Amino acid sequence: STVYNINLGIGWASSGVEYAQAYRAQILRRIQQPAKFIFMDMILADNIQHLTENIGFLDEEIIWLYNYFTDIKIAPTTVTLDQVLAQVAGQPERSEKEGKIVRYFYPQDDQFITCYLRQEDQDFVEHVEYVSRGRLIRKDYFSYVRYASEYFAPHNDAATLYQRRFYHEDGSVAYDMLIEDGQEKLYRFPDRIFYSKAELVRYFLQCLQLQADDVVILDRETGIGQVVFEESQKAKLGVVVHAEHFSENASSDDYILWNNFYDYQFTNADKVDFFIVATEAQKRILEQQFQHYSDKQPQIATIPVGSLDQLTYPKEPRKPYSMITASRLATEKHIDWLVAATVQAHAQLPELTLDIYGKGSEEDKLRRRIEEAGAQDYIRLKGHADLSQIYAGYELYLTASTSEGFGLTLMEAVGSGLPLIGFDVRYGNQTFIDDGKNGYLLPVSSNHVEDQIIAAFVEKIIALFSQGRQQEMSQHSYQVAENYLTSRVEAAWTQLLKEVRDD
Amino acid sequence: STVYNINLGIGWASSGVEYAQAYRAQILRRIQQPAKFIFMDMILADNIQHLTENIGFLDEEIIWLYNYFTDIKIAPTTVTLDQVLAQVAGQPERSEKEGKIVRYFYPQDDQFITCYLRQEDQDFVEHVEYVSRGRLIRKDYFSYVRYASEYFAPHNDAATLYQRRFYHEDGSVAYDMLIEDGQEKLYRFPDRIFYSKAELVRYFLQCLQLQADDVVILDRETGIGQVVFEESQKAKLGVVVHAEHFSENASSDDYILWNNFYDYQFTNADKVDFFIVATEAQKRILEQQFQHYSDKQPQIATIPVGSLDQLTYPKEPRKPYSMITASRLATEKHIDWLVAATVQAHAQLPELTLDIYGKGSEEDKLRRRIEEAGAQDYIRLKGHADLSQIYAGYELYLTASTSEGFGLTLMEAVGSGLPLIGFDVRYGNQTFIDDGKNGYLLPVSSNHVEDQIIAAFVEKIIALFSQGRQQEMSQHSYQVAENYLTSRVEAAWTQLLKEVRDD
Amino acid sequence: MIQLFDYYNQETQDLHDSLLAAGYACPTIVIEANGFLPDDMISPYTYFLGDEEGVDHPLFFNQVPVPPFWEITGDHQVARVSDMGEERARIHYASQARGRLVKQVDWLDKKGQLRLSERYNKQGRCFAKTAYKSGQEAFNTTYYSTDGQERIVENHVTGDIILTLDQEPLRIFKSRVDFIRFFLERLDLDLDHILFNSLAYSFLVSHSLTGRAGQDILFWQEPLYDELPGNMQLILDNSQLRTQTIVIPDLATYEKAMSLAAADQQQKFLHLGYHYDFKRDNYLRKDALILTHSDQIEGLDTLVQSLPQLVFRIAALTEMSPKLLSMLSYKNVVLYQNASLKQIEQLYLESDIYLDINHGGQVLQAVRKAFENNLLILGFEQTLHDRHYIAQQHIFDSSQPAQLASILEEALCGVEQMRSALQAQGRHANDVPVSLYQETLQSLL
Amino acid sequence: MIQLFDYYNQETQDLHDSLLAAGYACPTIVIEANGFLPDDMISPYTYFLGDEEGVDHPLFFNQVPVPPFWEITGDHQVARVSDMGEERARIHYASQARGRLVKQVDWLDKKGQLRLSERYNKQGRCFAKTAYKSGQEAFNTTYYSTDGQERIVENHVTGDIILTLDQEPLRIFKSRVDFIRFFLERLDLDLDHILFNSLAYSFLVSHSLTGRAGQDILFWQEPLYDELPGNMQLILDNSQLRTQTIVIPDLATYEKAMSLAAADQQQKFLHLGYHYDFKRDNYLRKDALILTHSDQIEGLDTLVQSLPQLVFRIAALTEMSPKLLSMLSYKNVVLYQNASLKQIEQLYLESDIYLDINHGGQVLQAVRKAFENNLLILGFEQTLHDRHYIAQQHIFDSSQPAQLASILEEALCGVEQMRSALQAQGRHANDVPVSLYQETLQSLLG
Ligand SMILES: O=c1ccn([C@@H]2O[C@H](COP(=O)(O)OP(=O)(O)O)[C@@H](O)[C@H]2O)c(=O)[nH]1
Ligand SMILES: CC(=O)N[C@@H]1[C@@H](O)[C@H](O)[C@@H](CO)O[C@H]1O
Ligand SMILES: [Mg+2]
Ligand SMILES: [Mg+2]
Repeated sequence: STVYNINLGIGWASSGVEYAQAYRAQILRRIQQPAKFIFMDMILADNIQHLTENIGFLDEEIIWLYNYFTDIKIAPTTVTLDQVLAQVAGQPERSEKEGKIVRYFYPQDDQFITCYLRQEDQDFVEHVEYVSRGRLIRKDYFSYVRYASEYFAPHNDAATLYQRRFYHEDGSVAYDMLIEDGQEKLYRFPDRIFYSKAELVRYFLQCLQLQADDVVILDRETGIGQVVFEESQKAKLGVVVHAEHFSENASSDDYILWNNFYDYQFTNADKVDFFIVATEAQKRILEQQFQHYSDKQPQIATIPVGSLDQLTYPKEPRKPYSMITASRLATEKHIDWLVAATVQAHAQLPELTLDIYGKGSEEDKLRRRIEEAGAQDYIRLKGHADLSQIYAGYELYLTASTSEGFGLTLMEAVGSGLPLIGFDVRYGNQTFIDDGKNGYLLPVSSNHVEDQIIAAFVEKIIALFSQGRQQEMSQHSYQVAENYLTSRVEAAWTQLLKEVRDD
Repeated sequence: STVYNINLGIGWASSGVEYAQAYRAQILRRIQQPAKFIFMDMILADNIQHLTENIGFLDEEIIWLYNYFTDIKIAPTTVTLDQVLAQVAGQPERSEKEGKIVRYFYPQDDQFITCYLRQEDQDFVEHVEYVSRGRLIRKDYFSYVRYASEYFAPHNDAATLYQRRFYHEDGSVAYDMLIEDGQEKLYRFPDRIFYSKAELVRYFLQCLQLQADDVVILDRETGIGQVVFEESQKAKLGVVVHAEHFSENASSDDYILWNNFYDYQFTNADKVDFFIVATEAQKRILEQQFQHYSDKQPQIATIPVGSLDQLTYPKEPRKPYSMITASRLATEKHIDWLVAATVQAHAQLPELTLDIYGKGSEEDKLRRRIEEAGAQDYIRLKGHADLSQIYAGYELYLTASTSEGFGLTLMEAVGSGLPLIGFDVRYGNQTFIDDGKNGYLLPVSSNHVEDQIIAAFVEKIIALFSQGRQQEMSQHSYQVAENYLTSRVEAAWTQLLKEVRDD
Repeated sequence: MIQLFDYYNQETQDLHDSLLAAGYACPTIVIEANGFLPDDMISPYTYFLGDEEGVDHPLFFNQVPVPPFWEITGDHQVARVSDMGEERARIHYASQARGRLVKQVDWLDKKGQLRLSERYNKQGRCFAKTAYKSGQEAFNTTYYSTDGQERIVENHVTGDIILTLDQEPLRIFKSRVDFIRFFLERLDLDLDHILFNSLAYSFLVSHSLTGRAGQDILFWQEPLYDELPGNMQLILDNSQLRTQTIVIPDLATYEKAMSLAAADQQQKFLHLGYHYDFKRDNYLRKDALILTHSDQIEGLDTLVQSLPQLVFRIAALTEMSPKLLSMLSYKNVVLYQNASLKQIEQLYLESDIYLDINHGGQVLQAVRKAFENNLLILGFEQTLHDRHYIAQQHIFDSSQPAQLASILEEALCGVEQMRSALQAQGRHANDVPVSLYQETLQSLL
Repeated sequence: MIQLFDYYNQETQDLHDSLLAAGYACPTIVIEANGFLPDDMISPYTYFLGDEEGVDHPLFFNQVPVPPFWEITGDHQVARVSDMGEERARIHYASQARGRLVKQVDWLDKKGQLRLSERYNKQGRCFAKTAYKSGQEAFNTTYYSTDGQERIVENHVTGDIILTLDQEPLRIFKSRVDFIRFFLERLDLDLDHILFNSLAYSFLVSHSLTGRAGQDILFWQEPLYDELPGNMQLILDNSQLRTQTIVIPDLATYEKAMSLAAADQQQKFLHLGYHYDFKRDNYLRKDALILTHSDQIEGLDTLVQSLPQLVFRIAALTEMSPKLLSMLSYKNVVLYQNASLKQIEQLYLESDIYLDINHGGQVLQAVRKAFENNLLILGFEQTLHDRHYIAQQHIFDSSQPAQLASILEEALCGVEQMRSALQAQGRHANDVPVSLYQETLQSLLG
């Protein structure tokens, strides 16, 4: 019995789906629950391993689709340039280094090797480009043995990729594929032939030999979800949902629109055993919506994205009259409005310094406006640091969130006990704050009405600072953070494991 | 459980493959084991049912592929002439008839009906066609109600079938199929759609919901062979080889050229749980050919494909010097040479009869033969009729067929005790004749040159009529008929069934 | 008196709209097969089926019956169905306020060829399947029950319409026309004067019935060019025909049509417009509104700089593209992301000006509601149909007179200066008071 | 001291044999990718794969590996595989006389267009995959080890080659010819003299070797029309080149050859023939044969009544048409049907006479198997291919008078008659004694 996890792709710069899924592994490790995480998209430019390592994945929880047929095991790059030159015939003259780009020359004949380094200092080579007469011909990828290759050919004097071949530990061919118009049109095993990459996944799922004792979890429906459902009804199937599942401004009491990433699963939900949402408010609002529009009643369980080992308790100076927040300074964050929350409040509230911890673009819209406004030195501006500690050395966390289906910025913000302020919006901003205890909520007109809340933000802040609830509700912030400790998440994740396998 | 039997199609005159099922049916009716006989072919020219009952089947034993989907279940045509003309607006005055055809006329708007009667003297209507202005726009088929309809249209001044349809008892649409040039293409069910008749049978078998000990029996591979195998491995599968199973001519010791009818099964035999033939002579040849060539050892039984309820004695006077023949009446049977042996036997022994019972290829160039040749009324080409006691009333039997796997027409002859004259070849000929008693076998040069074979035919004909052997080798034919009898035929079956259900 | 229109149109709907205002209440039949007809009307194809009259619950895009697991895809202007992503079926949408309602649902084969079409009504019965032959031509049409039975089969080659009703004998019609003539007699409908919008089948019903008493009227919403349709010449000379008189609305289309006719010919026509009732007057706001699907608008910026004074309201039901977000730097640019039908009729009320410069195509007939609320409907060339409501005085090309586009509106300051530009468009759509319909047809009762 | 043959066809093998009887056994190289090679000869592609030598066991059409339950079909002309009855794989039978032996298996896409091609050897497993791009254009061909470790990868577009041998450094060639030279340096063959039948790459390796010690000979076969190829007159206006002499076995070409370019070239045009191996003598029986893939055979209805003395054996293992069975009522004629691949030669054993009046394709290379067995060949303008081995005197009119062919054939009732009549047909194809090869080829190293 096992638990399989499915997603499209991964890279250095990743999104909230993977790290939520990455964390999901660590929990399932302490469950004694064997877990495999299946990745689909074609991953070449860097090795598949190096991106599993840096998101934290264990190499033996990693089943790569296009690796599964090769008896090679998922591996980091051990291959040098000296190991490469041993497989090549002749001796090089010129050796250029432009970077990770290392180009050996054999002008004796017309052949030369451009070589690609993992890191410019290291001896480590990921892929090789062999070239004859300036025309690229073969390309080769390495983990601990050449596990893949590509074969090119000029088209309009432009090197164009055609077929790609995956090898075994002994160098023999596992299978090959044909690429027309950047698309994968045919796969050939010794025993099989495949015309649809869609139908290729079906082969993967019948090779894994899923018993009923197993469990399947789907993250992105894109590219898979049809065949996944069809091959998954032997075992137990479930679909996780991150961010928002619908658009309310497009939906009336008569009809309901789901998100394009969630529309298939929800419509066919009766085949899926269970659904997973970020918050409880999402579990309820969705559950409310389901039984109305179409009468079908799947079961829904609540699980968080991240968690907390320990409630973070200060003995540091608890600096009264201060603010703090963490985001990337993105136009969605609508933090250009949070600037007047500081500059209009300062006249009533003395000596309050908010702290900026984030990095994105259109950021110089934020550094340009702070100075021309009356108070330019009131608030620091800083890109990033290690956040998990500092929180307790400030007072209230401020959130301009339009909507966030969950966040761990606030999950770790109740770790150090800070009181929070956010709009009443789905979901996380709505599930960590009850307007009576630990913070204030700001229902928004359906509009962006700038000056409407420009003071209404300033309004609620002075209620914390003047006075008496300043720490009273902040101690209540540990009572709400209590329920989300990494101990109780491990409880719901195993209890859910029997909330499926039992019947 | 149940025993499902897969056969493509049927006529009135249908082959001995089709008769085997009919005999096989009454066998299972007395073993307390239910069964079903599936028919895939398009059956329109007459009603499916009159063909079923004709050969001995019971209506509730037949599953017609294009039927079972609906609620209307197989039955004779109960619809009167008056019932249809009541369904039309206005009334006729002028009415034609010829053959099985009736044509009513309502030519105020130019429209009329071509009706098709099951048989002449009766008023029951199989087909009903509608023609307005001179083009055929609809055609309705009947049993006790309207069980399907065809629609048409002109193309190049020709009647052209584009779409068909099937109906329920309430006159509700089950499915309609589209026709592009004599080949079905698409099927519109409310819940499904299909582009190939192969993948329609896949749906038929799928909905049959076969259990562990169910049995699927293949007679004819053609066009459905693949779809039979994939969807039957849930249950136990078997294939019965009716004709000769290879070509000894183009076969070396290295290579065996099989028979196209059975090839897909032999190559893939492993998937099939058992095989069936009739003469154990055929078994040991094939099963030995089987392992020496492809080295596969499937379980192969021996069962006769038609039996004797009891061996028949013709009470009424034994008709003198009579001959009789029956078969598909085709090129293979070599009926030509029998006509050549008699007119010269008409010489030394006049008056001696011969009867030809069958419907098929080149019946005409036989009837073109006797008119000019020396038999005026000396031979009877009577078509295909019920021979139940008819063999018994004739003195001797003749088969010029070159090869027969069983050759039931003489199996029913040895139940009349009749002597036999034919070639010495596998299988049914080297089973049902031991030259010492009963009939005579002829070795044959591998060639067809007229003078050689026909003259040697009557060589042993006249040693019988004159005289002394026609009395007591009629009893030895009886004493070898004792070998294959229902008591034994029923015997081999019942055990073989659970012999497979053992596992 | 009955109304017989071949096809339901924004043409026809405002035509049957205006007739009620003159007190002429006649019943309405449509020769077209549509199922979204508002509650006033019926069609010979839709009447006998038994679809419950008055109900509205059209099928949502993701409810179309599909095989197991077969995936239904997303919605902007179209929906699609696939088996393993291989394209199988297209869901063509309806035309209505809420989007993503089923009008047509088509299937295919593995080759992408056309084959079946199953139409839906505003209820959503699978009430008509439709079959197509080799060349992707037509074949026939089965109009179904709500129980699944047969009613009508129109064989599109010969035209022969097979009508098998409940409990009744089977009839066969030589063409679509006799079907119409049949359907009328059973409903017992008074024919003394008759109105129809199409030279097509709507017209042939008269030439059959020329003997029955009374006189008939033909209406022309379709444009002409050079010569008349051959059937129009027949209306001129023949008299005993039930139809003695033709009608054209458009101030342009009327005289260019009568240009081709002799002195004898002209006296058989009458010219007159329609009556649009507007939910409110003008009130000369300075505000403007634009509705797109994606980016972007030609000369959108060059206009923003050519006017400071009033707001530019641009909106979308799709999460907007950054090109549109960049324009928000300026105070007169206001966007609406993923906007709501609630937010919609607010923006129509807050603005007096509509601008059709948006690339792509129309938004739920935004142009029509721009004319209904008496805004100033205008734009360049490369616009969004319908051009039905805009004049030449108010139109331009390729953002070239984008400066005098401004001055044209700036020329409206005087309370009644706008009204001089208004009722220039007000006569281009041929808006005329019902006092006019009454004076013309009081002779024609 | 090498035989370098560009392509394999029966028109080659006749050179291998004539030199064999003339006593030239030297190493033999074949450029082509063939897997059925008679083991006397090797090819640069097949050498390094690692299958065995002396094993002839092809695959039967039904054996070719296929996905689960997928249905195989073959008709004895071709074979096909169908998932749900829909065409997926084409299977082409070997050049071999034996039916239903697998040479190449082509797979088609969901739309029916060609994509992959998996070639088969004479040893019975797939040794190469070929890939195609778009419009059924040739892309590459991968060659496999026995285990399937990549060995040869050729890119048909540029011409480059990849050689990864077993536990061996990777060399990358540039042209097909550069690879050939690498294969003569890997075996260390005697390159003293080289023999080649074409102006293709085989000829080009002679042009690449121009400096090397030796002299080379071209045996030119393929037929010529109105001008000598530019790569041919290249040896005629140049001297240095390894190839100094052109040998033409067919005289019809050798006569036209000296008939174009004037002056000296007639020195390096020599003339030879092919000393065959005849499989048996004639024996002058009254029994004859015609092989027919297509009913009917013109002029036939005449000749049966013309010489009742004799017997016509005509057959197809195909089903016989009913129009030709009407002729059976003339009882001098027996018809054979559905013949064993050893029972076709039953007629070639008991027939001394073959007549090409057939209207359709030559089956099984019918004219040639008669020549090797000395069956006297007689026919019309409607004869078949190959018309190489038939003397003009025995060729006659198309449906036009057919009994000149009779009383002239009838003229062979004596032993001296047939012997003299055969030699005309014998030297049509330029059969020569092994003596003439010794003389003409003694001039080079022996
Ligand atoms: O006049 C006839 C001739 C045929 N048969 C039946 O058709 C079968 C013919 O089978 P046979 O094996 O002799 O012919 P084949 O199977 O080769 O078509 C026999 O069993 C008969 O029962 C019959 O009932 N009446
Ligand atoms: C010519 C021939 O082989 N005919 C056989 C027949 O002998 C046998 O009785 C029947 C049932 O198995 O199957 C037929 O194919
Ligand atoms: Mg499917
Ligand atoms: Mg399959």
